[PDB]
Amino acid sequence: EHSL
Amino acid sequence: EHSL
Amino acid sequence: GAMGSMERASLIQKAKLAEQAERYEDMAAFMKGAVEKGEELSCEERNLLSVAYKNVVGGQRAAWRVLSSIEQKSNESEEKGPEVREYREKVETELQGVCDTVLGLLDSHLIKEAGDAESRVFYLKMKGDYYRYLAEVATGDDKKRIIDSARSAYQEAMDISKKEMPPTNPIRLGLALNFSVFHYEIANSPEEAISLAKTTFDEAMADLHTLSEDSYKDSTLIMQLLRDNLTLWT
Amino acid sequence: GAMGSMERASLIQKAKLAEQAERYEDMAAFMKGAVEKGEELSCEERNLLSVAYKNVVGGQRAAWRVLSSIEQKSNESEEKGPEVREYREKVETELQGVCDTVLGLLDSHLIKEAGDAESRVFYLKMKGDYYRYLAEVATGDDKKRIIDSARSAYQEAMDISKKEMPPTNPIRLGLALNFSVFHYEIANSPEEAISLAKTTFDEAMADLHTLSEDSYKDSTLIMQLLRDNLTLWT
Ligand SMILES: [Cl-]
Ligand SMILES: [Cl-]
Ligand SMILES: [Mg+2]
Ligand SMILES: [Mg+2]
Ligand SMILES: [Mg+2]
Ligand SMILES: [Mg+2]
Ligand SMILES: [Mg+2]
Ligand SMILES: [Mg+2]
Ligand SMILES: [Mg+2]
Ligand SMILES: [Mg+2]
Repeated sequence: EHSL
Repeated sequence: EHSL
Repeated sequence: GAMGSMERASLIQKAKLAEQAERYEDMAAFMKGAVEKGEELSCEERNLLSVAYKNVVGGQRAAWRVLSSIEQKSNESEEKGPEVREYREKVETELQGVCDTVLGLLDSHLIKEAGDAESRVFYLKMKGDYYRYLAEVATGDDKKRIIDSARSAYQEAMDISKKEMPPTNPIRLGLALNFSVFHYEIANSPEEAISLAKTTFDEAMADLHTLSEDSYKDSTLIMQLLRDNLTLWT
Repeated sequence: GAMGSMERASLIQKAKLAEQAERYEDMAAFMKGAVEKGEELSCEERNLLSVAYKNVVGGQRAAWRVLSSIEQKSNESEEKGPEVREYREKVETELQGVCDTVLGLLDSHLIKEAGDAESRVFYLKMKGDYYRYLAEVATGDDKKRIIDSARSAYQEAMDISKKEMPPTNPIRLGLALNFSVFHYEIANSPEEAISLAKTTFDEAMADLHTLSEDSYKDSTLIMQLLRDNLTLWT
């Protein structure tokens, strides 16, 4: 995933 | 640990 | 609540121990107990709440993706019975339960009591994130309303952050990062995702000169995440 | 049991799905349900049972070690209250509960129905392992009896394995590996641990010429573990  |  | 008899300070202490032990379900239960004492959360306590539930839901999301992929392949194939769907549904329901728990804590009553920008933007951002996790597993006619709820929370957080925080503020940067992911992965708006990530990156770059070494490290770490996504998307 | 209404074959299928999803608590619950159907377990099913509970108790053991270390440092120091001890005790009790569950499955009635060497030695060896995990957290006057129970299970498994299996049999090799760890880490008998690991290694080496490529790979993998421990201990 590419979130924080 | 050193077990199986 | 099962934590109702434990001191707030003891719940916070045990959440920190649970983090060290990588016992994130315990950590989340301790932090839920602390929230339910009714007092506002400090900055450190907000981060403990977020770390706990992020790890719990992160494991559920990873498992749901594995099972959804197996289920989709099984519908391309030998009929293996209802078991794949049943078990994917079990994990999905548990995931939805955790998201509902987090959303309930934010609604009772973390957001309403949060008056400072750092707390209000943090909470929402969390509200946007957990509606986004609900959206990942939702299907039509419920998915639309869940998506709008995520969008609304992120938009309110953005509006506050742009008025009240510098463009290098790590909370503001992480909110923009996650709202851009929402646009790309949930809302079918890759151009909005790219525009948001680029404008956020560029405006932070121009403000780095104001920062100490430690703040510079904090901000550039999240800017690198924005850059990483722009590299993947463009 | 909560799995009493699910088909045995469905429980096994879902245990395999849970493994793929890294949902080991689910995997263990599914395999417990399968054991409680009352039928013997196949080789593949025994391995699913072992993988499930090994992962569950392995996480508990890792957490217990983190908390025990923090607790020991806290007694070298500022009084931080009862919380470290309380939480270490909570994890310890949960760990003991999982070990008791596994031991109960072996006693009701996996071992008594296990007549073939491969099944009986497998079960135990498991009985020795889970008494060994109980021993890791036990203190005096209970620790002695738990240690003897582990030793007794391992010794019966050894006696059968030496009579009924070739010295390269992977079950026999893994039993010897773990009994040697028992001697070194639990029973304060490092010389017995080293002797056992060395004799096991050497007798397997002399039997490798009888094996196919695939069996050779299976046996040498465990021999490398014996060698790794001998390197650390000598
Ligand atoms: Cl299920
Ligand atoms: Cl506790
Ligand atoms: Mg109080
Ligand atoms: Mg559903
Ligand atoms: Mg375009
Ligand atoms: Mg723009
Ligand atoms: Mg049946
Ligand atoms: Mg105890
Ligand atoms: Mg000696
Ligand atoms: Mg010897």
